[PDB]
Amino acid sequence: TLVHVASVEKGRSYEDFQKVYNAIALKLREDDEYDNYIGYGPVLVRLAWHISGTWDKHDNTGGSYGGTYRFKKEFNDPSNAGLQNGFKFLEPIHKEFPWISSGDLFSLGGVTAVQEMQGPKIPWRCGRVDTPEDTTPDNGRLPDADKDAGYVRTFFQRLNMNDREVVALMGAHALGKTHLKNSGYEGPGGAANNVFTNEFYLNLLNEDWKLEKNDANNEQWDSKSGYMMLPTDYSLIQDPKYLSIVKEYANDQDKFFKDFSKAFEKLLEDGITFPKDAPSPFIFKTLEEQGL
Ligand code: HEM
Ligand SMILES: COc1cccnc1
Repeated sequence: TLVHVASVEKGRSYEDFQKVYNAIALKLREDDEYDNYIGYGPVLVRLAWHISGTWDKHDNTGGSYGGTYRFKKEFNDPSNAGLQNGFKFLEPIHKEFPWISSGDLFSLGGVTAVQEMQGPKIPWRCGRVDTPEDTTPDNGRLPDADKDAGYVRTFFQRLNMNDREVVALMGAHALGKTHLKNSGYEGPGGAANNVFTNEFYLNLLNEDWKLEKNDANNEQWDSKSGYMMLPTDYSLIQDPKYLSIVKEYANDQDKFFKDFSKAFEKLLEDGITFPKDAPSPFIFKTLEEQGL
């Protein structure tokens, strides 16, 4: 087991990171046409998850700390198809704030996106340090979408996530959409796909889903409303343990927000050792809270 100790970017404090947050949030507002006016919020959330979701608790390989998504092996992972859009978005931010590490920038992008899309506050800690190209994890550590509940459950044990954490994290599938050219799946999970809500769970329970083949010859569940669920999403209502939690979140927006916030921060921090005297986690104000 590798140790990665958080090391604060020299001399930086809350105000420095709130500036980076603000720069990301302002660009999110400005660049509003992307993906047929969905905007960049969803892809930034997905980027933060995929740079973290390479982690393996068994040896502390992968994970957000090293910022290794900047390297071509990872950038070109077929599981990461489409995330180049998020990376391109963050490039001018990194150029303006060259002092922030890549892992800190990619994870902060995800936090900023969730909060700006009216999601829960997600406490965030700085101190990821860029690591060399040879620390880049091999492709194939991110999950397949064509599998069942047992696959999902086992997969997430490698990220030290339990059933409640898994179900809560999957609620992010209310955001953005699947794109046939990226993943071989097509369509959004709901109507409000750039505002963070518990719609994923309501739609799983309330829509009439039909198992169909899309134009890439992959099965997905489709509703008459024009929504879709991946087999892995649908597995959350097939498995009785997942189903109970899906119902809980469909019936309690606040509980979903609180549980998502904890699991998402945990996901973004897996593999990182925080010194006892590290700064407390930062809670950034949204543009709206700042009157910006
Ligand atoms: C079983 C686990 C998961 C599977 C199999 C999976 C699979 C997928 C697939 C196939 C796409 C479509 C990519 C594209 O075509 O552009 C997608 C999109 C997305 N995923 Fe997941 N995902 C999983 C878990 C998660 C988690 C844990 C999060 C974050 C907390 C997340 C956040 C998102 C977001 C925000 C999008 C939309 C991206 C965009 O609109 O550009 N996913 N996911
Ligand atoms: C955003 O990715 C999605 C959308 C709908 C269902 N599953 C995943």
